[PDB]
Amino acid sequence: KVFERCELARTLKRLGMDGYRGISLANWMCLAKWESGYNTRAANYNAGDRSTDYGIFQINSRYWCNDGKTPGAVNACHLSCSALLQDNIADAVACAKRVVRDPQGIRAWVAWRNRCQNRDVRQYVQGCGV
Ligand code: NA
Repeated sequence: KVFERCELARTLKRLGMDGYRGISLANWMCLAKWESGYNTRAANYNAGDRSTDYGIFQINSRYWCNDGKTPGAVNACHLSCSALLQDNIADAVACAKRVVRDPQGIRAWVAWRNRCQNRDVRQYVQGCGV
C-alpha cells in the first residue's frame, strides 16, 4: 500500500507515535518519506552485507526481523520480516518503536540524518489535522 501523506500522519498519531521516546510525528513522517515513499511493500536487498530492509520504515533483517537468509542475524522485534510488508502497519509501528528504544534513537536510520535532522520538518504534517 502506498499511503497518502495526511492519511499516514493520522494513522501514525492514532498508533501513539507522536512524541514516542521524544520523537515528533513530523520526524516519523520524514523518515517514512525518505525510506520508502510511504510504501509498505518495499523490500530492498543489500548486496553488500546480505541483509534486506523491509517495509514503510525499511527495517533491517540483521537485527530486527527474521527472514532466515541473513547471516548472524537476531530478531529483536520477534517478527517474521513478512509482517513488515503488510498493508496494516501495526506490526511495523511496534517494531519501529522497539528500534528507537535503543540508545541511538531515531539516528539508527542514516536517511534520517541525511534528510531530516536539523531541517524544517513541519511540511510533512501541515494541513493533516494532527
Ligand atoms: Na533477523
